[PDB]
Amino acid sequence: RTVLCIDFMVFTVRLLHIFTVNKQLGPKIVIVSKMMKDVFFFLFFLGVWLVAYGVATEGLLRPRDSDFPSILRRVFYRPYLQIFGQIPQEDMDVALMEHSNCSSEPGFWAHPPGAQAGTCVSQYANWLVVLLLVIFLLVANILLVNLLIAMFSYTFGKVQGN
Amino acid sequence: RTVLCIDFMVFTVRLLHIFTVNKQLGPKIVIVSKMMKDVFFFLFFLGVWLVAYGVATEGLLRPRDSDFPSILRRVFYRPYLQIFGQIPQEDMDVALMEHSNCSSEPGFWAHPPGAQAGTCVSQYANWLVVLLLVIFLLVANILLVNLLIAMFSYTFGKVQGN
Repeated sequence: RTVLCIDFMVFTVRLLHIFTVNKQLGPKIVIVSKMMKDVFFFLFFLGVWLVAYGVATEGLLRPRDSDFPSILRRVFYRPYLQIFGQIPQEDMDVALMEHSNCSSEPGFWAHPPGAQAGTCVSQYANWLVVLLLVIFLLVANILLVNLLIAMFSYTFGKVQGN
Repeated sequence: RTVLCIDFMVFTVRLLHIFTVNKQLGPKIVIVSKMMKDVFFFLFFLGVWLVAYGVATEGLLRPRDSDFPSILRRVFYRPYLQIFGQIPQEDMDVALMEHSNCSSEPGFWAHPPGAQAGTCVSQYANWLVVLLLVIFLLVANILLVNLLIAMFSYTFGKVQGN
């Protein structure tokens, strides 16, 4: 079943190959393949920034459910969804959490209500976590996206006639 | 009543036709009609991608409320709203659901809290569902939208003087 599901996609994306003959869609379908270098540059920059920000935030929060899939999720998947308006403030800001003694280690700890956000996080430098969120939003949602728009415009104008 | 409601819209969009005489709005109203080819290319690409992604995700999740309107909703309408920041993670990620035996078929199943998300979904390859969501967001929210922006800029610059 799983294989066939993916197989369906591979069939559907062949419709484009069918419509290259069309006099209106085809000249645009052939330009779409010229944007892959810009897409790859965007992916490289976004991956570097995601690694840096996610590892820094995971180190600052110190969740007590440090399973490997959970670490990968909170390092890559959760910051990735913030580019699309999914910002779980209650899972990163201790001012929005309930302060309680959830661990025997010294310090102050809070309980985030998220299911995969760790059962207990540290309150030490949470202002730095908030500042990192602000900088991440600025760099990713504003700078990288508009830069990719500019690169797409330049490439489209360059490769139209060819 | 229903007809008249739609009728109201058909009247209101005639205000533009009234203001073509104006020396400021008119030259832009006549350029707006030149972007329909770009809009149609965007719609074609988005429709192909929506069909592929929605059918793949519906096949992977295997909801137990497989009514035809529900299938159409979860295949077209729900992925469409994710382009505008409406991402129901709790209805697609089994890590955010409650694991329970909601079906007699062999395997593991989870209960999504959504009202039209199916009463029971499969846990088999949910990582593939999450990866498909990531790829869908990348392709639709980032690539198609910025490509349409580039095409609009090119067309506007080309048809301004004419």
